[PDB]
Amino acid sequence: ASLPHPKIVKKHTKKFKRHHSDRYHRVAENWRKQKGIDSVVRRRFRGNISQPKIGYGSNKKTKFLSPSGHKTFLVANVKDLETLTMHTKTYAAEIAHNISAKNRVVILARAKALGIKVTNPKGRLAL
Amino acid sequence: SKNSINRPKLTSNLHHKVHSLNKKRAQRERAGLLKPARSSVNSKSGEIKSVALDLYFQNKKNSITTRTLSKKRAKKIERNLKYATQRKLLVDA
Amino acid sequence: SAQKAPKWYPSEDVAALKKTRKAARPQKLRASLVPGTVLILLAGRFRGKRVVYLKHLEDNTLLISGPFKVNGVPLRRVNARYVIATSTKVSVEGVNVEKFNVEYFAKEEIKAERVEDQKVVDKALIAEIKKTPLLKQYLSASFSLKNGDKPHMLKF
Amino acid sequence: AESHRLYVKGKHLSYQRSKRVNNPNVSLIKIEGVATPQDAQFYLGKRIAYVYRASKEVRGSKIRVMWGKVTRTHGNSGVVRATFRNNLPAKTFGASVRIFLYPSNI
Amino acid sequence: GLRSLTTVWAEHLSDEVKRRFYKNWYKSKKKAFTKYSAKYAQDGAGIER
Amino acid sequence: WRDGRHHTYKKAKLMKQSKKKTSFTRF
Amino acid sequence: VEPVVVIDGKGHLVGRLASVVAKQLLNGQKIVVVRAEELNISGEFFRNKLKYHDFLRKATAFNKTRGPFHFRAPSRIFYKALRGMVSHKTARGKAALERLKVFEGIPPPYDKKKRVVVPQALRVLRLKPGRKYTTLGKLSTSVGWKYEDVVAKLEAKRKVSSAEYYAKKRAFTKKVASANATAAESDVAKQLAALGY
RNA sequence: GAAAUUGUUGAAAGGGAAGGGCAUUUGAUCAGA
RNA sequence: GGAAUACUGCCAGCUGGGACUGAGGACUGCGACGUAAGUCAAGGAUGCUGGCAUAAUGGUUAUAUGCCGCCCGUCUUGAAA
RNA sequence: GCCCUGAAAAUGGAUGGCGCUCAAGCGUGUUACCUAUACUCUACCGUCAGGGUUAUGCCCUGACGAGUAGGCAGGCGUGGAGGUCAGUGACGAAGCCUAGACCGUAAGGUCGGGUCGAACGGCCUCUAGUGCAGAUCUUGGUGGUAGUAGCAAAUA
RNA sequence: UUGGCGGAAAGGCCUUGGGUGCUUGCUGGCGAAUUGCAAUGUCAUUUGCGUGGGGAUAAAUCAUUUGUAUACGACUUAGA
Repeated sequence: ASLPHPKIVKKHTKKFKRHHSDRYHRVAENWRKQKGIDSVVRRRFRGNISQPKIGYGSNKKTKFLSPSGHKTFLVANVKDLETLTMHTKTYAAEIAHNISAKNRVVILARAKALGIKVTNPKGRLAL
Repeated sequence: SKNSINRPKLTSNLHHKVHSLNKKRAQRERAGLLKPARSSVNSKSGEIKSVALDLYFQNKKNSITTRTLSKKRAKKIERNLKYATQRKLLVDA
Repeated sequence: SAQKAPKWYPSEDVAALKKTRKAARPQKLRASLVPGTVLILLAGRFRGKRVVYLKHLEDNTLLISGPFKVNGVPLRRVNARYVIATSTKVSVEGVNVEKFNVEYFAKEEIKAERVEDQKVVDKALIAEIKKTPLLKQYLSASFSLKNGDKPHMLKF
Repeated sequence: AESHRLYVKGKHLSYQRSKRVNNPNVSLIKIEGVATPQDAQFYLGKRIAYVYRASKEVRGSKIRVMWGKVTRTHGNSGVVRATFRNNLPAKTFGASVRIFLYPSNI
Repeated sequence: GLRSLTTVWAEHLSDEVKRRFYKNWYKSKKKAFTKYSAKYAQDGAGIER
Repeated sequence: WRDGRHHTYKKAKLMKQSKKKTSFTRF
Repeated sequence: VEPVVVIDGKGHLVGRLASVVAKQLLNGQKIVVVRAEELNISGEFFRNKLKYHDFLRKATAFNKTRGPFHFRAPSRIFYKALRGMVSHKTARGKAALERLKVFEGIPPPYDKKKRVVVPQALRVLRLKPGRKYTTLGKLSTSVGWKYEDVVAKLEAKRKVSSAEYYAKKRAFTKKVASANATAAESDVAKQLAALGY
């Protein structure tokens, strides 16, 4: 279906959580750097959470690729779909959340006609 | 374990717990409360999961739950299903 | 528009592979493996059963017969790295292993060709097995590790 | 007849570890009757299986398996290092393990 | 320490000791030592053993 | 044995002990 | 190389036996120690009694009921020496110690079974002669163990029964060896001799 | 019609804290092809 | 008087087992073996085969187990205090 | 040279603990072995430099990566404004819940399901009352303490 | 099935007889196959419901009472 690509490896599947986001409800899981000078997490003591850094970066050849081997492209209409007439083995359509079911069937039909992969079918279409 | 050093304590407790849990799992399986395999005909893998539509089709096929349907949503489902079958008939013809 | 567009697009032309310098070269089997050698199987349906060695095949495998008559093992393909080679040996003279190749075993009940070939080879095999005392019973028996057996010390 | 054993019995002792640190990716195995690295050099490369029982039956068996390989020796007393496809759970320190005779070089 | 390995009782006993064994005497059927008295049969093999 | 009920009661106690592994002398 | 190993504590040294046993339990071997009353320690009686008194004066002050519990029996002394080696505050150490059983004397079912020793823990092999040693029954009776007179009375019976057993087994063995010697010189035996049996 | 907080139901853990990091077992649940 | 062996060092000597990795993606270059033809272990792995095709691998989640892990911020030479 | 003494108090106590006596102690020598974010090899991320090429891009090669005060650069996000997508939308806008999925080192973004019932987004730019865990912070709300303290002066 | 021993946590040990099978101590005759070149390749109590074995018929607690007891629980007694 998609193009052959190198085998995808991520170097960090686990999420980067903020310190004490488990301890307090007011502290959310969104990452925030600890600026404290007395901070063991900033000082990188043994037995502490990992911090994000560029060493964890993904390979450029496999970046922005889902396991199918496609880069996701958001679509709201058949005109945005027909942008990917050529690029069927590299890109995959994802219908936007705000779209309705009477237009989703149109988009899916045109995607079938053009030979495009749609990432989120069966959306508002169980009937 | 000091008053009885030649008697196992923790190994017995863990034997008890594993048998405990195995029986409960087997009974939760017999009662059909756990979901079936991926390839079984009654399975829902890849489809959308919504208790509202599940209840709708169950009450169309027509002991205590938190699952209701919101008659609002029931009317909406009937509306959208009329639209769906209209489109299917237009394919019909 | 929800997602505008990329100005760059990778070409979908998938490029051929470079000329790989990795040629197939024939296998070099260990010294212990020589036809007519008694073998011990370590896996499969017939794990622990003693058989004989007949031929080396094009796909790196070995052809073996039990004989079927004594231990119930048919003509079979076996990997050489799942096998122990005993110092015991039989003289192979007259058995027609020339027929058997890799295409003989392609599968796509039992075939009359198979039972025919098996009988006509294991008559000639039993004829030479009868010379040594107890080898029929040895091949009929199975192999097992007892308490106090250490394979690094055991001569096979 | 009475015995159908085509493996050697061993014990899962520990992970590769320092004083206060452990590497779960590598395990240490003690083989029965093996006292030296000169003897463990035989068992290097061999296949390893930890066999356990579950209550569930998944593919026609309540018996589940963890496969691995022997990689190298460890010390002077005949203990070996081993690597598995999936690391062992550390509830198995002091559990029996099967070391098969294949892949054989004999 | 010291362990008791057997206790032997008599053939007939009084309502007093039966009351001691009981905790609601006025409702019970008072079935305390019936089978032991039966074990006191012809030769008392168990008693003598 | 004492032959009346001690036999059954003691074998049942020992087997409960050996299944729960709660025995002082036996493992 | 066995499911369970019975060890006669007679003639052994407490700490070395504790070390080997602990490292065996943590490897998963089930072990049962007997005759702890005949166990030995290096050094004269006086020294080790002084040491046990040093241990015995230690106790939580505001409540003695929650302090170090000073067990007097040889089995418990050995258990202490062993538990101090094992990380008994972990589930692993608990499971290890639950593979062990320590007994004063040889009670059933282990009286009808084989016992072994540990040569890298024996007094006669590890110690140099001309060196005072201490025995654990004497020490425990000094520090308040009130059962050494029953264990001797029972071992004196066990030994008699075992002597009867041995006297029977030894005549049976004589019969067997004589029959084997008569069977010898046969060609089957010559072949077996050639092949090493 | 959010959170703190609370109740019922269901699953799990619990020998003087809990939570966290690495690694896997066990149970439940899940997507892709 | 005649040798051998130990020790040290060398071989662009021979041979075997085990572990991790397989980057790159038409050709081009140094080379080697070959009468040529061409072949090759020479500017990054190819070939043969089986099983499954699904919750099996894998992820997420509640736990357990081995090891580790002191509550954050500010202030100050420096504190868990 | 080793050993004993060669003074030191008062909760029970520490060669780290167990314990060790031709040692598991002292001195010395010979080997083997364990083991770090250190050294070597490989891959990947980023920066820097050097080259090549009709494109603040593409390709080749190599060396490097600690960090407080602090400095520089590239980016994510919020309210409103100009343009554009002849954008999205009552076959359901925004918002909220979500053991479900995905993409980024991350900031964050996207999808599915449920609830809801009317407006809201991507991109090129502009602008600012623009991003919180703290401040014995402000306002509002809620808990454990807790069915607890207690509801005992003035005769009934 | 006979008889004896064994109380440390005996719970096991030995023995008599007759049945019942097997015996690789020795020599023969048939079958194995396709689990496809390996996949641990699974082999060692009953509670629960068919089973019909299928008959026998105890206590404690609350309430009440006592006071040798007692903050309340508890304890101690009595009551067909």
